[PDB]
Amino acid sequence: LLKLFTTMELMRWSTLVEDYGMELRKGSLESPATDVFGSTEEGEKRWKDLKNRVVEHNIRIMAKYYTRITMKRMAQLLDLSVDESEAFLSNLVVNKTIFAKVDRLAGIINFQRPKDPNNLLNDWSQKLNSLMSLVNKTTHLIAKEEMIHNLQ
Amino acid sequence: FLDTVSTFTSYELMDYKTFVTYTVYVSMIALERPDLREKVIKGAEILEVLHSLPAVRQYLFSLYECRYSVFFQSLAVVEQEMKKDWLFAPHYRYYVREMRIHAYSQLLESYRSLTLGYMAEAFGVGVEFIDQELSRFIAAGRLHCKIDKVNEIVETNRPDSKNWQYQETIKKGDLLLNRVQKLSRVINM
Amino acid sequence: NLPKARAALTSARTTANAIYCPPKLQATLDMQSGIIHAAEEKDWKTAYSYFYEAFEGYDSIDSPKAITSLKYMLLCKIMLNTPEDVQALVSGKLALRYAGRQTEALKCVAQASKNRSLADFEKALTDYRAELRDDPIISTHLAKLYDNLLEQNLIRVIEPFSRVQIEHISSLIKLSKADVERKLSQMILDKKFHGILDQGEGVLIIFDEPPVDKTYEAALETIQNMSKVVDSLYNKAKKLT
Amino acid sequence: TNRADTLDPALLRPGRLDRKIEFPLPDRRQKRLIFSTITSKMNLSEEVDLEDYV
Repeated sequence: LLKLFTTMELMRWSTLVEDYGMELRKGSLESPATDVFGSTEEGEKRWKDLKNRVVEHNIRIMAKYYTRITMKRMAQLLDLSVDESEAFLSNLVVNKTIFAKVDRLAGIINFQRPKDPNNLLNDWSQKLNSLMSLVNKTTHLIAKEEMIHNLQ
Repeated sequence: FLDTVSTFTSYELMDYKTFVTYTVYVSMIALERPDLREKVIKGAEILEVLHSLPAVRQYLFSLYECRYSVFFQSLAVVEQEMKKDWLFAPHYRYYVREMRIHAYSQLLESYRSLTLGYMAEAFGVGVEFIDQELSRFIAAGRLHCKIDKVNEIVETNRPDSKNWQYQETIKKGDLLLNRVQKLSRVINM
Repeated sequence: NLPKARAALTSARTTANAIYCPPKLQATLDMQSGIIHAAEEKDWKTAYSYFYEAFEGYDSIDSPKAITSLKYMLLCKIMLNTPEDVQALVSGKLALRYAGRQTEALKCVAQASKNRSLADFEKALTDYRAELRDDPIISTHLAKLYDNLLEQNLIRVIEPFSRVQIEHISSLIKLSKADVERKLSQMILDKKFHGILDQGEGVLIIFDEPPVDKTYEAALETIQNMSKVVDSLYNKAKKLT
Repeated sequence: TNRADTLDPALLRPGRLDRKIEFPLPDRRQKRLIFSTITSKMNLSEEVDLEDYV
């Protein structure tokens, strides 16, 4: 659970079947399994809410490497089909949690940010971040210089 | 002709319905589309006396719709009257193609990958009709577009912050520049 | 008959007005200015303020005529679809007062003109065909509801991601090129919808960036500057000659 | 206010009375309206009739 909450570590869902389903193969407490996954029309919805977890939370771990992906690769990474991909694309785009834009002129599309919405921000971010770094540079290069030239 | 409150019929109006024709025959050109709905949708004071004339209302709502074969129909009605109404005979030639391009602008403002088939639904056989029609709309300084034959491209374009609004200043103040410069060169000798 | 009600209008406003104390047919003339002049497409709310005057003059009136004296204005609330006086008309007692069955029809007319779901509308199209019997113009009353419901559907479907294939955004209407292309291009022409459609590859793409005052305000003020310099050209042509 | 013994040598006058309009109070048919509006602020069970006291 908690290792699946931080970056979710794109595991096998049948190893999730192992973990969360051999709890019924417990010669001890099964009242966790009975309360959580012993339910059927709530517990099956929890199984597919955990398929909703793999799509939901793993789109939120894959949201870094986008602005370039096709659709087949997103099927090959979300650990499901392209039809399950499009159904999950539907319910997560009506979620509209992070701004999606999907299109099938050839299929190169993704869940996305607002798609680099600005002009000169690149000059600001790149050149002023890097150059105010380069102006803090000399101010602590004199630091390093004096501290190492005390001795040698 | 905006006002329309004080001109019911004086001794100067042998037909106020000809004033209704005069306001439609220029409102179809000059009036913008929010202005179009603002005049003949938001208000009825001309729309009673032209709801006695439904094809005028029909033509303005089709102008509000973009259906084009009835533009051919009712624009031909207006052009029959444009030959058969005075103060129009030195002037009718601009009208036909001007209303046509007044529809063609929003026609191309629909989208970009357009054809002459989906437009031939609205045009009939507008295939080599639109040859001379749209080509001389291109060569009349009008209708910013690109058009192809067999790849059959259409183009909608011109964002206003591009080059010409940047250009018009020195367009004025080069002839204006050397004008005021020579006006400041009469001063020496 | 609107020209018969027009000759009757031009006879009413001076002949019925030539009969002293008419607070009775003047409200009839209010309904007439709310059906004829809204049939002259004047405004929902001017004609519906005349329906407001009619609605506050429809009391102490007999029951099989006050049972149908609200049909015009409530099937016009079906026309309105920005109903705007639910809280005053149909919460009011004139829609909650009478014994007959037509006010029991106008109750669900009121609640449906409050909610307006397709699951209620296209299903009670057959339940309101006998209530389409009392429709005086068979276009605008339902057409504002469903031709608003067009762009209702569109903002339900086009909104969550901008660029799209035309075919699957048009799968929920099942027509690819008949009228939804005209509707979306019309919302381009009405600036409810900012983007570019397609016919070749069938790819709609929404985007926009109109305002640049760095270009606009500057260059148009330079145009005004050049007009002012042309206005100084006569100080120039006056000092010269 | 309630009492009217304060002016009209100068408020409501020949010439001054261009929109200076005398304002009395409302007739019968108005208590019904107040009963309709202010009791619509409460919840109104579904049937406790209201013209029984006008």
